[PDB]
Amino acid sequence: KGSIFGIIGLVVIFAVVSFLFFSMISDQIFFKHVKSDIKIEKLNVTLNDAAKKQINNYTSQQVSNKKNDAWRDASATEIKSAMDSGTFIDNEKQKYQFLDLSKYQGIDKNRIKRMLVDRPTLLKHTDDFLKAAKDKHVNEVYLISHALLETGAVKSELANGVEIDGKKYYNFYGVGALDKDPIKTGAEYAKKHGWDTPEKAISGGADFIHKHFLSSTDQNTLYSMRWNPKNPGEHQYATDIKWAESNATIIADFYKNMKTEGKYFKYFVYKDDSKHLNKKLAAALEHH
Amino acid sequence: ISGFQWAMTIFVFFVITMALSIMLRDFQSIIGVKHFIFEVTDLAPLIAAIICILVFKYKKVQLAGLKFSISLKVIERLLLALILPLIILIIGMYSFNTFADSFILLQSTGLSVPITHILIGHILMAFVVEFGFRSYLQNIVETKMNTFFASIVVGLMYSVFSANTTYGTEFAAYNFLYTFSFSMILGELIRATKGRTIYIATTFHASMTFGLIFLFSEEIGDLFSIKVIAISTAIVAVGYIGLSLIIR
Repeated sequence: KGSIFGIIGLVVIFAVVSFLFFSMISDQIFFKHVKSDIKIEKLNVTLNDAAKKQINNYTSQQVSNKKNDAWRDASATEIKSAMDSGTFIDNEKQKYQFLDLSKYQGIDKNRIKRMLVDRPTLLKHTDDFLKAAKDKHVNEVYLISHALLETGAVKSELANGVEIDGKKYYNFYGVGALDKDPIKTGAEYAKKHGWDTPEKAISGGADFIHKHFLSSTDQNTLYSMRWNPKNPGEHQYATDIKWAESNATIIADFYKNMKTEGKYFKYFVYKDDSKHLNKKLAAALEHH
Repeated sequence: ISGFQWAMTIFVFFVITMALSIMLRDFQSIIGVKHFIFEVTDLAPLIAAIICILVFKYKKVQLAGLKFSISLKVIERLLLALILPLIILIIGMYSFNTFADSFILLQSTGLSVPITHILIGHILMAFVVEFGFRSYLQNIVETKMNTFFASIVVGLMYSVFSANTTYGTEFAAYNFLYTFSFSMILGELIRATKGRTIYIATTFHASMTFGLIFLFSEEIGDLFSIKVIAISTAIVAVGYIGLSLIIR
C-alpha cells in the first residue's frame, strides 16, 4: 500500500544516483583550469632594436592585401604591432603564441577522443598520438591539430595507406608531401622511412616534428619561431607576419573545444621591459 | 475474463499494432514534426488499445490499468522509474570510458532542434507506447498469469514492435535483448499499482530513450554500444527482478 517512509528512502537514492550521474558528466560542462608554468626569459635586445632588425636586413615579411590574393611587403608599423609581445599577454587566443609546443602537457585521453569524433582514422590511434607526443616531447594539442590539418581531403587518404607494390604506407602529418602531388610524394617519403604501420607513421612523424621544428629551446613557442627574439630576423619559420597569430587561434580554439587551457608557457621579455620587472618582483615578494 | 476474449484481445491488439506500424511508415509528414522528435509509428499501440477497448466487452477490465490518479505507491514507483534509467546510463558511461572512446553530450553536437523539443517529443513517444503496451496490454495478460510471465509476453511483443534490423541481424539480437529487458523492468515497476501505471511507465520509457540520446548520440549503430546497453539493462533487470522476488 501507499507509504511515506519508502518515499524518503527513494528520494535519498535519487539524490545519490543523480550525484554520480552529474559527477560523470561534469567533464563536459565545466571549465577545467590548469596551473600554468611560465618561463620568463630576459633578452638583451630592445623592442625597437629588434623591430629595426626585422625591418631592413631580411625584409621578407609578407602581408596579404585586401584582395587576399597577392602578398606584399609589410609596413614598419605593421611589423611593430605583429611582434609586440606585450600586447598578446592579456589576450585569450593570442596567449598561445607563447605556448611551449615542445612540452607534453598530459591532457585526459577522453578529452582528446571527443575531438576526433568525426575523424575515425585519427580516433583509432589516439593512444599512439599521446604516446608519441610524450616520448617525442611535442605538445599533444599541437601534434593533433597538425595531424588534423595535414590529413585533410586528399591528405587523409594518405593517412589510411597508399598501395605501393605489395605494401601500404601511412602518413599522418602530411610530411614529405609536396604540393605538386601530395599523395605520391607523401607516400614515397613514408616508404623511405619504413612507415608500413600506422603506429610507425605516428611516432616517426612526431619524431620528425620535434627534430625539425622543436630543436632549439630558443624557438619553442609560436612567437619565437616567427620572430626569434634571441636572434631577430634570422632563423624564422615563416614570412607572413600574421603567421604566429593564425596558428595560435587554431591552438586556442582547440583548447576551448575541450574546456581546458594550456599549461607550459615561455615568454621572452625585451630589454626595455626587463628594467621595471626585476624591481617589482623583489618589491612584491620581500616585505621587511 | 473469458478465454476466447483473452486470446482475441491478445491477437487483435498485436496484429493491428504491427499493421499500423507499417501503415504509418509512409505517413511521416502528417503531424508537422520529424522522426527525431516524434516517430509517428509509435501511435500504432495507442490506436490498437483504443480500438480493442471498444470492440471488446467488460469496459471495467479494459480500463483497469488506466488509473490516472496520483497515489503514494505510484509516487514511490515514480522515483524508481528514475533510478533504474540513471543506473543503466551510469554503467553505460563507465563501459564507454573504459572500453571505448567516451561519449558526447547532445548539447555540444551542433543541434538544429531545441533540446526542449526533443525532451517533449520523447515524453509523448513514451506516453503513447506505454499507454497501449503496459497500461492496457499488460493488465490484460495479467488476468490469466502473474506479473512475471505477463512481462515475458509483453516483452516479446514489444521487442517485435521495437525490432531494429537496420544494422544487421547481430545488432538486432542485442537490441532484442535490450527491449525485452526494458519490458521486464516496467512489468515490476507497475506491479500491484491498483491500475495507476501510466505515470510509472511513461516516466521510465521517456527517461530511458532521452537518457540514451542525450548521452550516447554519437554511438548510434555501433554494435559494441548496443551490446553494453543490452547487457547493462539486462544486469539491472535481473537485479531488480531478483530483489523484488526475495522480499516477496
